[PDB]
Formats: sequence, C-alpha cells, structure tokens
Amino acid sequence: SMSYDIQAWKKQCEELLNLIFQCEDSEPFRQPVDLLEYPDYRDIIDTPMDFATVRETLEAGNYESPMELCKDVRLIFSNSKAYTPSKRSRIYSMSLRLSAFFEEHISSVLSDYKSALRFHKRN
Ligand SMILES: N#Cc1nc(Cc2ccccc2)oc1N
Repeated sequence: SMSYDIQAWKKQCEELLNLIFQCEDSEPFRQPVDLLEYPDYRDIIDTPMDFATVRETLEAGNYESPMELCKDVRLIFSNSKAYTPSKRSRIYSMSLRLSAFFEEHISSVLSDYKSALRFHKRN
C-alpha cells in the first residue's frame, strides 16, 4: 500500500493544480484561448492547451502517468513562448515564473512515481 503507491501521483497533481490556479501568474493560462478574440491564435499554435483542460483530463482519468500530465503542462508554456516570444512582454515573464514554479513542484512527483515503478518491476 502506501510506500511506492503507483496511484499517489494523482492526488499530488490535483494539489499542484490547485496551487497553480491560486497563482496570479496563471490567469492567462486557466482557460482555452478564445479563437475569435484572438483569430490568429490557430495560425500560430497547432495544439492549444490550458490548465482547466489539464485539470479535467486528470479528473476524467485520462492521464496514464504524471509524465503525461507534465507533457500537457509543458505544452501550455511552449505555446506561450511561440505566441508571445518577446522577453519584453509581461506575459512572457508570467509564463517563465509559473513554468519554474511548476517544474520545481512536479520534480518530486515524477521521481517518486518512477521510483515506485522501478520497485514494482524489480519485485
Ligand atoms: N497583452 C497580451 C497578450 N495576450 C495574449 C493572448 C494569450 C495570452 C496567454 C496565453 C495565450 C494567449 O498574448 C499576449 N502577449
């Protein structure tokens, strides 16, 4: 059961998403971009992603691992870097700060999960 629990990441990710939604820096990234308020968005971005979509995908049980969730979160930030490439932009700075916060906190979730996997595979 509790040591090396291969399902513990789910609640840990739910908690991290709660922290992210609290952050003022997540405001531009909470919901899908409105494709009529920004009609050139899809000209630039192939695969839109936002934190409400990540949170619903997790709730629906559609991530097989925390690495899958992490891929979608990283897409939020890589899409922002493509759409708002200027380091002058306060939106660029927001994305950088929130990315760094996410990467700090996801680190232990991933390493713990992979350790659990290695242990169960070995035994
Ligand atoms: N001002 C401003 C601005 N407004 C957008 C739209 C946006 C923002 C965040 C994520 C996705 C899309 O980019 C900018 N640089």
